[PDB]
Amino acid sequence: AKKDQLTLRGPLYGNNRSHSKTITRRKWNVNLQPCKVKTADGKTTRILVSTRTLRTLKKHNRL
Amino acid sequence: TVAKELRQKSSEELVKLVIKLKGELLEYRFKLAHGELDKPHLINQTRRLLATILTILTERKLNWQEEQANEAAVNAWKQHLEANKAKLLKSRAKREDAS
Amino acid sequence: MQRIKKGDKVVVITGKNKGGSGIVLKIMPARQQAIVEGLNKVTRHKKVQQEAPIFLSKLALFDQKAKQQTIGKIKYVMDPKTNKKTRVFKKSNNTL
Amino acid sequence: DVTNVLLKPVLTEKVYFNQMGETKKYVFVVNPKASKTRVKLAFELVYGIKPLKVNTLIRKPTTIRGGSRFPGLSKLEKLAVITLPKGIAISV
RNA sequence: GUUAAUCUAGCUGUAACCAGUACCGAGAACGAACACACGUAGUCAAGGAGAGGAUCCUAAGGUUAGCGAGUGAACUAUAGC
RNA sequence: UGAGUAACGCUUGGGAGUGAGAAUCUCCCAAACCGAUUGACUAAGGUUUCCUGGACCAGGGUCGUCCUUCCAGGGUUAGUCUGGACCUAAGCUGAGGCUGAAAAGCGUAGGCGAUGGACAACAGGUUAAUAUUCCUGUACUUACAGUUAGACUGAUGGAGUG
RNA sequence: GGGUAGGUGGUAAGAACCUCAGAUCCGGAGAUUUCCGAAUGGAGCAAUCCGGUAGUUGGAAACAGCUAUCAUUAAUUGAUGAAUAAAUAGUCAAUUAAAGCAAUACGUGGUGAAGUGAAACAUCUCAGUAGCCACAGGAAAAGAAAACGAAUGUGAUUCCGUGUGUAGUGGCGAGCGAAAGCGGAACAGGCCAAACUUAUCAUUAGAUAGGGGUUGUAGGGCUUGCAAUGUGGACUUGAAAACGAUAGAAGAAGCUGUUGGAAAGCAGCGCGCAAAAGGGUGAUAGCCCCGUAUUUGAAAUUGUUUUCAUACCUAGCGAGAUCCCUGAGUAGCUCGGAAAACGUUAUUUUGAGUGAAUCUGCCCAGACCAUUGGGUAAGCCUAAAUACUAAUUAGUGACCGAUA
Ligand SMILES: [Mg+2]
Ligand SMILES: [Mg+2]
Ligand SMILES: [Mg+2]
Ligand SMILES: [Mg+2]
Ligand SMILES: [Mg+2]
Ligand SMILES: [Mg+2]
Ligand SMILES: [Mg+2]
Ligand SMILES: [Mg+2]
Repeated sequence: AKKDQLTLRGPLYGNNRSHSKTITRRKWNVNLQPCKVKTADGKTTRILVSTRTLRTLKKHNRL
Repeated sequence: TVAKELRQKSSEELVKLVIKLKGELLEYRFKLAHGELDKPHLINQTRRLLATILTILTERKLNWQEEQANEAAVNAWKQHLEANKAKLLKSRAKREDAS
Repeated sequence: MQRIKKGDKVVVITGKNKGGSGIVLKIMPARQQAIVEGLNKVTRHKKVQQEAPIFLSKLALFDQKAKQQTIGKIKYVMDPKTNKKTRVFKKSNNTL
Repeated sequence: DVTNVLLKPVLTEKVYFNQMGETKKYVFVVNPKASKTRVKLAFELVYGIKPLKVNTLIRKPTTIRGGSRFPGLSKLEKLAVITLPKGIAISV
């Protein structure tokens, strides 16, 4: 799927309200990045992680 | 008619009883294939007796199996064997005689 | 328990037959019949004078130890101090 | 060895016509789930004679009682002929 | 492997399992609602004249096309002129 | 009602017999068509429709003693035939995995999948029904054990052939 | 265990048997329970085919009988282990768990139209409906105020009636429709993080396991005291009691005559009733029979409540003092959407970005600011009122009576 695997924050569904307010379904996909991370046993791993969660990890010094 | 075999030696001899009952059960059905089975009622009673004895065995940690621990037929098989011997001898003799 | 038991004397209350004392032979309790010997002979014309069942409601017990051999009802209550359930007449005291 | 693989012998005019030969090809109907080796082993255990050859066939179920407002199906059974040495015979 | 296996060859002996095996296979048993002129892979494929499996009559073999009998008008179809 | 009207959807004659009933059943003699086929062996397909005995309500575009209809009994026999226990093609399925709101989709190792490859049995006889299966005659193949003689054997991999 | 004298399931006779040493039958407990099937040793075209391993019996051996076992995934533990030294991935082994079905009924969540109306139609509507999917539960969901709101006010959630077709929302068209307040059903609120402290970790703990604390008339921690040994549980074990549920037993009372094939009809004379519900009995029976009211009945399994002891949890009130703690990619803010009656608006929610404060705090009282007042988010759980009836038992019907 297109959801990160630190949390389970997946896509979101809404409406594409163009001018004159017509309705069309459209998908908001979270911004996923493959930035690596090191677990506290070694085992540095590459995983697909959302940029917001990347900021969370960065400010907590989990790299 | 059930407690009367709880008292009996419910560990070893019952398998002999079961194999016997199987013997006359098979004989009864084989006679039923032909005529001359004038007491068909025996089959249901003997099957019911097998059921009772198997119940008495299965209440215990046992199984009716694995507890076990021709006059002229051999002559006919013999004659067949030397008949085959003679045929094979003749065949080989002719085959080598051809060469 | 059963009001009528195979082997006892019994008479008919209603029907073309009246006062037909006889011995009962068979009971079909699931369909409430009774085969009384010597009564109700349906003449089968087979390809005989056998009898045919009579309903339990018609039949009624017949006392013999009473001076007046009348017909009365029954009680199952009377239980001997050393025995099991029995039959006893209502307007009398005579077992079975 | 349970001898639950010898259901019944069948006596038909073809069977007799085979009987008045000399091999005395006895026939039986057996448990459909059994095999020829099991059949011959059971025959050895039940009579004491080691057979010469065994042949089997199975009769597929068919429509029975035709059109009778309650038609049924026939029975699936396996027949096992049991040849013997030429000079021997036994009852059944 | 070597204080031997394994293979080849012969001799003696033992064993060889499961499912299909009938019938039709088509102008009456299949696909066409049918005892429907339709369709359905492969194989065998005689004689005479014949290049030939073309054609006609036949051999081996098989069938009596599951409503008939009359008349022989108009008229219809298929032939013949 | 149309109406006892169209239609009855490729062909005969006779003798004898059965039977209550005969053009339609059985036997016999002809006859006419098929005869690169309506002849014989089979694949697939059908699933007892096969054989014997009986019946003629129903079905048979008529009749029926007769039927592929109905009732009763019976009949298919494989170490060598067709397939599996051997092999893979197109393709399918698919541990992990990749991908996708969910269901799921793609795909690796593996595993299946004949319409093909490898693999030992032939002639005759026999019943109403089966026959390279049953029987007679003759053979062949593969395992397994023992024995004898000889020889050092060589794969899950490599190569050739296939 | 009950219950007796007939029974061998229906189309069903017969034959041959069983049965009054207690059958058949009914209730409770059990065992057996082929193959397919989530199917799970491997395949497969479902009910078929082919196996491996470990025992055991026979054989001289393949092999053949008789048993047991062998799917995958996730978690835990152990062993082993490459690119590469270690270490990781991977490999093997042992233990636990679902993995499926249906109650075409309810619940939550994800996704989600059109046909229709607007007398056409795109904004709306139908409708967050139908369908598909995931997750279950006996109900689920929600839930213990950073609340409503205008007050000297109430004080978890849920459901019903009203407020009301109101305020409002709407190509202000079609339409849509509350929240308060009130009257009722029900009623229980507890528990972690955080400081502080004990122990152990190459104690670089930034980690683990204990005690302490769970908040708004702000509370808790820190120092120093006082008073308590209790009431209560959404709570553990047994023992006892009670009422049941799953079979049963007792259980009243009538004759004659006539019509009639048959009386139970009708007539005459009686009787019972805590029993005039029903069904059967040759035509409509309170008294012919089964039952009914009423009284009783449990060896075994099982439900509910009460009592006892019994764990586990639960406990009030003072003085000091600028000491510390009170849930951060969080609240807000920008750009796009949505839920709320609102068609994007205070309130709530989020895809992208941005991003604080710490009791003199922060949020809120339909833009926004000040005053006043209310409440303390960014942690968790919770029975009752509630929705449903495929299933079991009893029963009912101005419900149908064989085109219904
Ligand atoms: Mg044709
Ligand atoms: Mg063809
Ligand atoms: Mg020719
Ligand atoms: Mg031609
Ligand atoms: Mg005519
Ligand atoms: Mg006309
Ligand atoms: Mg005419
Ligand atoms: Mg005509």
